[PDB]
Amino acid sequence: GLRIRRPMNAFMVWAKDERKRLAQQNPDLHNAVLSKMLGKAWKELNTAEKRPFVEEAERLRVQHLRDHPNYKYRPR
DNA sequence: CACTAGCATTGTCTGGG
DNA sequence: GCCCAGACAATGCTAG
Repeated sequence: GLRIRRPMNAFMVWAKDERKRLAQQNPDLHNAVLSKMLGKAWKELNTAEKRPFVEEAERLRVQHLRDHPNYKYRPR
């Protein structure tokens, strides 16, 4: 199989569909601009709106420990 | 034809101080 | 065990 990647955090879990939606609504905007828009929109969400994505990121974090128990993040 | 780095974001994590 | 500076998770075009 392929290399093991980091699990997605709450913002990244949410950004998957939202980036797609923004891209389709604004097909002239590059991903850098979309990212700036996504950052602001994520910050605008209230706690209740963020909750499912926060919860799903934690599930992904725990599952990553199960599927890849000896994984160690080694940046450079 | 094929590859590669860069861009931007939030949140999590690293090594070394 | 916090600080510092930064990598890297997804995305997909741009351009070399």
